[PDB]
Amino acid sequence: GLDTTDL
Amino acid sequence: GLDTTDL
Amino acid sequence: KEKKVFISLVGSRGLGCSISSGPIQKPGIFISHVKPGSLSAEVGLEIGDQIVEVNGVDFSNLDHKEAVNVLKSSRSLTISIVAAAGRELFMTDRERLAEARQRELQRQELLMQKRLAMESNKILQEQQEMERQRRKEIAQKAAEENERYRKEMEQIVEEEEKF
Amino acid sequence: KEKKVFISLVGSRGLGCSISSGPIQKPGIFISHVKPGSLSAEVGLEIGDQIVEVNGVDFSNLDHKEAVNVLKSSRSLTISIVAAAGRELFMTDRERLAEARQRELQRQELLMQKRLAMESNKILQEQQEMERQRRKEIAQKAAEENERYRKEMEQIVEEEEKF
Repeated sequence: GLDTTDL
Repeated sequence: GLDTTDL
Repeated sequence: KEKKVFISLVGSRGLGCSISSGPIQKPGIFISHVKPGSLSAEVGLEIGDQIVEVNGVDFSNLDHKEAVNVLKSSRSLTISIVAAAGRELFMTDRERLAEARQRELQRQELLMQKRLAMESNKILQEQQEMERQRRKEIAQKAAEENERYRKEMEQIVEEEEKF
Repeated sequence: KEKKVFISLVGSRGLGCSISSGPIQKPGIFISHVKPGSLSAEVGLEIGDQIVEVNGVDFSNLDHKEAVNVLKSSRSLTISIVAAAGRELFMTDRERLAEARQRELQRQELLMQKRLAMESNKILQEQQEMERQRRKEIAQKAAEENERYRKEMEQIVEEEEKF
């Protein structure tokens, strides 16, 4: 998995 | 007719 | 072209044939009548035959009465003939015209056969020229399509060879 | 090839999208999620789009946390993207293999179509060569027959011209 942030 | 003789 | 014929034991009834002196256009001694079953018939003499010699006597320029004398001069007659030399002297006008018609018809039958055979072959050659040109055009179209198909496949192969 | 998009009045629920930092083989900031009906969806942002600039901040070599800060720094976001630049990062293995299969199948369909069209044209040309030679032979036969027919008719005409 990739480093992810929900905006 | 031609001159004729029967033989 | 002379034929020599032999009659033996000439009886009282005689040869069973008649001789006629030819006209001015066709001079000579000619057989004008032959009775069936006679001695002359049995030895093959025919109406129209020209007598040229009898028993060594030359029948050229011989007058009628002398030719008769020679032919009555012996019980054995050696008769030299040119067969059918005067046949037309004893033919009816209709028989001669029928013969001329038949000879012309035979030539005309062959001429017509060859004319139509020639015409059919002319048509056949024209048909071959048309069909060979049509099929030449079909072939060249297929050839140039295939040259393009090859280049189109080579272009796809270039895409195929991207890995 | 960059596109510039504008989002205004960012609320508390936010953009309705997610960003992911690309892996070592494909570095950058990429859109990884887009909620249907969100502001990001309404403006046309799509999973796989690469963000290259936001509000004048260059998104190259930018770390993840800083990219998040910029995207949360204003109620008006001007986002520059390269569309679909990282689409393969969010594709399943099966989706990527299905795409590769489809591209190969499209090339192979054309290759087979051209191969068979070429083969049919080869056969067609062979058929034309056979038929044109056969009809050439038919024509030459007819021609030489007619040359003989002419000479045969001329020979009969010679007989015709005897009067």
